[PDB]
This record gives sequence, structure tokens and C-alpha cells, in this order.
Amino acid sequence: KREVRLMKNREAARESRRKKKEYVKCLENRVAVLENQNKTLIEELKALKDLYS
Amino acid sequence: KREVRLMKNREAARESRRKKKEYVKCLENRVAVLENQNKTLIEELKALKDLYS
Amino acid sequence: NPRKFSEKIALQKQRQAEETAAFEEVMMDIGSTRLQAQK
Amino acid sequence: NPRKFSEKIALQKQRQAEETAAFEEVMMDIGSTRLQAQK
DNA sequence: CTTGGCTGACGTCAGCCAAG
DNA sequence: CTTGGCTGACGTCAGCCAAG
Ligand SMILES: [Zn+2]
Repeated sequence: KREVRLMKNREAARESRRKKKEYVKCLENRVAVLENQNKTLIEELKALKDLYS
Repeated sequence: KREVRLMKNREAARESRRKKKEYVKCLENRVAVLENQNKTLIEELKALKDLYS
Repeated sequence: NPRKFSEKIALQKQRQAEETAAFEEVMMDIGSTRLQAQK
Repeated sequence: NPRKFSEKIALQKQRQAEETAAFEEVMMDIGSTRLQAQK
């Protein structure tokens, strides 16, 4: 039963790596989104501040 | 010379893991910063929009 | 933070959907802003 | 993107410093905004 | 064109923390 | 308190891409 006890661990490592890389790609995606949102908000703030001049 | 050829690889794996985890912590930190910046910008936009009413 | 990556991805996607919702709602009202600002 | 993590961390920290610089500069001028807005 | 730095994948071992 | 899911660390092997 130890052979299957190592087989299930071997299989679990694969899915753990998959979820790891997927999670990192998710983080980077979220960073890019937040960067674009930040740039847009800052530009709109500059526009509304120039609106008073 | 193959023994040292594996030793330097063993040592390099450690620093590679260190840089990996450090890089992920950097990403998460950047996400938190971008979240706070987004919330602040959005609140200021709401305030300036209410300024016209 | 939760160990299992499913929960981390769930948190990041939920937070991202919420912040994108509030951001989209906020950006919807700049036209009426610049229209009412000139009158 | 560059493979070596030193370059990835360098990019993230440089971009973060730049966006934080522009953000800080933008937030410096809300007082005069609300002062000149009332007059 | 050919070493070497460096990094993805794999497999194994501890080890955690909740589900049983 | 005790399995099992799941995930950090390690070590090894290919393999890349630029530095030699
Ligand atoms: Zn790993």
C-alpha cells in the first residue's frame, strides 16, 4: 500500500504545480488590470483638475 | 568534477527558490499597494463629482 | 492567508471583480459630469 | 518577460515607484482644487 | 559553436490543518 | 486524537539564452 501511497503523492504534486503557476498568472493579470485602472483614474483626475482652470 | 558539477546546481536551486518566493511576495505587495491607490482615487473621484451637485 | 491555491485564486478574482465593478460604475458618470460642469 | 527573477523584481519595483510617484504628485493638489472650486 | 548561470518540471519527504 | 489533502523545501535532470 506504500506504492500507491507514493503514487497519489506524485499525482498530487502535478496538480499543485498547475495551481501554483495558474495562481501566479492570475496575480500578474490582476497587476496589469490594476495598472490600467490606475492610469485611467489618474488621467481623469488630471482632466477634472484642469476643468477648474 | 561531476560531483562539484552537481554541488553548484544544488546551491543554485536554493537561491532560485529564494528569489522565487521573494518575487511572489513582491507581486502581492504590489497588488495591495495598487488596491489602496485604486480605492483612494475612486473615493476622490466620487468627492469631486459630488462637488458639482 | 489560506494555503490552498483555489482559495487564493478565488480571493483575487472576487476582489478583482468587485474593484472592477466599482471602477466601471464610477467611470459611467463623466459625461454628465462635464455636461453639468459647463452650465 | 525576462527569465531571471532579479529582472522581474526590478521591473515591478521600478514600475511601482513610477506609478507611486505620479499618484503622489496627483494627490498633492486637491486642497487648492477645493479652494479654487468654491470661489 | 560551446560553458555556465539560471530556471522550469519531476519526484520524495516532512508537515499542516481541517475532515473524518 | 488520527488519515488524508495539500503544500512548502530539497535534490536531480533537461534545457534556455546570453556570456565567454
Ligand atoms: Zn517549485
